[PDB]
Amino acid sequence: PDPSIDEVSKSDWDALTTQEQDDIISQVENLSSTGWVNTSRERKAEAIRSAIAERDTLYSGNMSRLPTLDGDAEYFTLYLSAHKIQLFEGGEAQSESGEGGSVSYSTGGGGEKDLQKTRYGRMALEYVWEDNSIAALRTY
Amino acid sequence: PDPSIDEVSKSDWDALTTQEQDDIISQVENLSSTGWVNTSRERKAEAIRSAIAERDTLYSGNMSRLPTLDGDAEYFTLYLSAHKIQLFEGGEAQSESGEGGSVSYSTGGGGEKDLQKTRYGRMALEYVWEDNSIAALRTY
Amino acid sequence: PDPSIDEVSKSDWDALTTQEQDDIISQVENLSSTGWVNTSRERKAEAIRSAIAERDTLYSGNMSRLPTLDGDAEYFTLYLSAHKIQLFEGGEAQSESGEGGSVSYSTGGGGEKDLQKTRYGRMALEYVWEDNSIAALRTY
Amino acid sequence: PDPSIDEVSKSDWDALTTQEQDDIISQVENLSSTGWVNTSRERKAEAIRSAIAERDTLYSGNMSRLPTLDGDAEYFTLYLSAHKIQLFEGGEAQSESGEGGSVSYSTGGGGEKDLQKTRYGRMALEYVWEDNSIAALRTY
Amino acid sequence: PDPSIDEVSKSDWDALTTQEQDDIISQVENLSSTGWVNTSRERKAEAIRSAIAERDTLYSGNMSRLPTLDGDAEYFTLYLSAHKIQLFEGGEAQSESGEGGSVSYSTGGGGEKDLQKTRYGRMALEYVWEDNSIAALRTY
Amino acid sequence: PDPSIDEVSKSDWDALTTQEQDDIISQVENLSSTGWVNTSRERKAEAIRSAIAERDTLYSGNMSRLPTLDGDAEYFTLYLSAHKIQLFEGGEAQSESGEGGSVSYSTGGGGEKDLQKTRYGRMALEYVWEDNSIAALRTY
Amino acid sequence: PDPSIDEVSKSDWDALTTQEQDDIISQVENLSSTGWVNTSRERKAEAIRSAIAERDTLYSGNMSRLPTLDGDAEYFTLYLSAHKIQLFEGGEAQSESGEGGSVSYSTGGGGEKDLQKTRYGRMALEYVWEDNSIAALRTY
Amino acid sequence: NEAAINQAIELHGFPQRHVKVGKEDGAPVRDNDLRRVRTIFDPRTTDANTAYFTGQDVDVETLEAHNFDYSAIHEMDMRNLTTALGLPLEAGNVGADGLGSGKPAELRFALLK
Ligand SMILES: [Mg+2]
Ligand SMILES: [Mg+2]
Ligand SMILES: [Mg+2]
Ligand SMILES: [Mg+2]
Ligand SMILES: [Mg+2]
Repeated sequence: PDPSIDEVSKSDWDALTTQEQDDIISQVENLSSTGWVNTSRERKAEAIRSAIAERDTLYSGNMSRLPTLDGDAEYFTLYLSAHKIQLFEGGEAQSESGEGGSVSYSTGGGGEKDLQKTRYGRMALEYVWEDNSIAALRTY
Repeated sequence: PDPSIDEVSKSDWDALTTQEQDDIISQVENLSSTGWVNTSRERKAEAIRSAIAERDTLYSGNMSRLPTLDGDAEYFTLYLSAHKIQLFEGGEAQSESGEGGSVSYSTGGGGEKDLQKTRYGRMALEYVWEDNSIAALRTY
Repeated sequence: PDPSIDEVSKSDWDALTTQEQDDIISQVENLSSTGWVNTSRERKAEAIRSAIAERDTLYSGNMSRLPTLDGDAEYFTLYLSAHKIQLFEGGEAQSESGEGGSVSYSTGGGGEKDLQKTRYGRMALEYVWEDNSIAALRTY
Repeated sequence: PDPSIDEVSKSDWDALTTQEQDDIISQVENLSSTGWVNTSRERKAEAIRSAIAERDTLYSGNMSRLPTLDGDAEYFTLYLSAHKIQLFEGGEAQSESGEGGSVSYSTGGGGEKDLQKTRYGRMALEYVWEDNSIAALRTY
Repeated sequence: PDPSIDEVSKSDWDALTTQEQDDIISQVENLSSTGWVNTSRERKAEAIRSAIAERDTLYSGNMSRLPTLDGDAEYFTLYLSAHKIQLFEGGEAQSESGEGGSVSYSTGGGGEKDLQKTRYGRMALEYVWEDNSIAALRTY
Repeated sequence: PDPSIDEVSKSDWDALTTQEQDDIISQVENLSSTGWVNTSRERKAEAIRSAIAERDTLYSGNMSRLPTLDGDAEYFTLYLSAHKIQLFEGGEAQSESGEGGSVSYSTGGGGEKDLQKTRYGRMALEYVWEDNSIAALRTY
Repeated sequence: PDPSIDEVSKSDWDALTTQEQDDIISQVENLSSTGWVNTSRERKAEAIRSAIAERDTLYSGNMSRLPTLDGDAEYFTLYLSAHKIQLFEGGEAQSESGEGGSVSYSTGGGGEKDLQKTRYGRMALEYVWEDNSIAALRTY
Repeated sequence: NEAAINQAIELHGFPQRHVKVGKEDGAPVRDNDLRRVRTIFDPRTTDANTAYFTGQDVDVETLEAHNFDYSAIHEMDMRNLTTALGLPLEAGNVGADGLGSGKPAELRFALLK
């Protein structure tokens, strides 16, 4: 996209053209083979706007004078977006069964924090020190 | 590929021809018997671009002057790509069933972390000290 | 084969004739009763090329001036290749069921780490001190 | 056989006549009621060649002034061959079912290591101090 | 039999007439109500020859002044033979099911070491101090 | 029987008339409602001969200045025989099912050792200090 | 019965008339609502004869100045007889089913040792200090 | 005995440093890696106020000096040698309790005279 998802804050996202938003949405839709085609535009836009806001608030600033977001901020925001889109539908699929036949995914077995609950969450989690508390400070 | 996958960063990948990208994609498609043929080209391109960026951000630099990426950076980037593609398709298949019959793929529960959760992840994980903190440094 | 799998590195594999590669592929195909006949040549070639590169980078050199690859480098590279081929196909089946006829293959939990997760890996693992670190050095 | 399986190394096995190899193969096939008759000659030859090489590399030498292979080297090499053949067919059948009726073979989960995973492995294991680290050495 | 199974070593077994071998095989066949009638002569002969070789190498010599085989060497060799006629046919039946008619054989998990894995092993194990390590030696 | 089962060693059992053996076999067959009627005479004779030899070798002599076989040697040898006959028929039925209906025989997993594994074994086990190491000796 | 079961030893049981034995058998048959009517006289007689001999050998003498058999020796010998009879036909039924009827009998694990494993055994066990080792002795 | 003590003091009288690298059941370290670790924690270039910074997966263990009573071995050696040579133990620079006063002292000097 022309503006990248890491180049925009919440107020910037609201200031984008519909085309620039749709380009970013189209990038997020690459992260699933299903593309989430049965969820409407407004909900994917809300998830992205939320991911932007949550990055800028919960995953910003320094920790032992390292950035708290160590990985690529583009892909972090995309994975955080995909995580939110997934949670706008349900959990991870543990099992899916059709008119006939079935598949099951071993998507469980992780911890209890939100990011631990889904595949996109578990990817995003690596970009941000795995939520580890490595901060340090001193008297001067 | 003429430019192999370790010769390029995110901004280089975006500057390659479609032919150079498609040959790298073709190499990644060797890592599964199913080739991920029913996932579109752009989704595989996104996963590769993401793996390139993630390597250069999360799996770069040194620990006690050892490189953080000990194994071949080619096969590491391919495995990291294949891991992401598999997550775009919803993760591992633990079991499958239908009029073709049924199969179960001996996963167990596995580990909690993303690279532990899929076979391509687990192959990539050996290249990077199994994500351990071997780093050591001194006053001088 | 005339050039043996232990005599060739990644660059050498790319320099071999198609027949020399095919002889080595034919040797690898001996390690399964099925021969993996429904997986294409390119995928078996990629698995072998990867196993060669992975041997040379992750399973090379020394610890305490013992070789880190203690066993026969021929059979190590073959078992490492067979491990890779099997992982290009979902891994080991714990069970296979068809037209009523059914079987289960006693794999069990099988640990968590890469080489533990399939039979060919479990064989290859004995060649490399079971991934143990007998490494030792001293001041002089 | 005229040259017994304990009297030959990998290089010697490659030097044997077809009949000498076939006598040894015929002896290995005695270790199963099913004889592995559906598996082809090349696969049984590969498993034997591998067992010979693996004996000479991983199960040669000494632990204290003891041999690391305490039991009969003939039967050890045969059991190691049968272990390999069984893994080439996918390992232990824990259970089988069909229009012939059904059976379960009391394996449990078993151990984690390759020799622990099959009956031929568990037999071979007793010949080699059960893989225990019993060696001792002194300064002089 | 005329020569008893405890009176012959591996080279002696090979020196016997077919009748003397068949008398011993007939004695071993007394140890199952099925008589193992669907397994060929060569395989029963191989199991006995293996039991003889394994007795003479793994279950010979002294542990303190005491012999390492305390029980009747005849019945030890017979049970060790039966333990090897089983395992040439898969494990013990945990359960068997025919045309609706079904049975389960109360084995439990038994243990981990080969002799623990079948009733004939579990009997033979009692003769050889249960694989216990009661050996002792002094300085002089 | 005129010669009792406790009065005969292995050498004596071989010297008995067929009628004297048949009297003793008939007494053993009293230990089951089913009589082991569909198991042939040779198998019952072998089990008895083995039980006699096993008593005289593994369950003979002194454990402190008292016998290792505390209970009635007649009934001990009968229980040891019945145990062996039951093992020749595959062990304890945990469960049986068919057009007669279904039954389960309350065993649980039991112990690990041979005498622990069947009801006749457990009956024999009380005669022999429950296989405990209760012996004591002194300097003089 | 005219001679009571507690008043006779093994040699006395062999000296009784058929009617005196049958009176005692008739008393033992009172301990089950089924009367064990499908098990022959010889097997009920053998169980009683064994119980008499086992009482006189394993459950006789003293622990301190206490008798090792504290309860009524009549009912002890009867319960010990019933225990043996039940073990001559598979032991406790955990569950029984046929023609669509079903029942389960709350037996549970039932410990591990001989007398623990059936209801008659558990009744007998209370008569004999629950097999506890309460004997005490002193120097003089 | 003097040679044995002299060697034993070097081996066991001085504490020694044991750097253990990598996690238990973790990825295996090779000796080409240990070369780089040794280059950092080198006692040749370490100083009294040095500080070490690591991830959780590196440990600096100590071979603590495995103390033994070489003083008593010296006293025994001197006891044996002096009394073999017929000298008083005091001439070997070794003392004793109680024997330093009164005629219990004088007897050794009398024996020497
Ligand atoms: Mg590893
Ligand atoms: Mg990580
Ligand atoms: Mg091993
Ligand atoms: Mg008792
Ligand atoms: Mg025992």
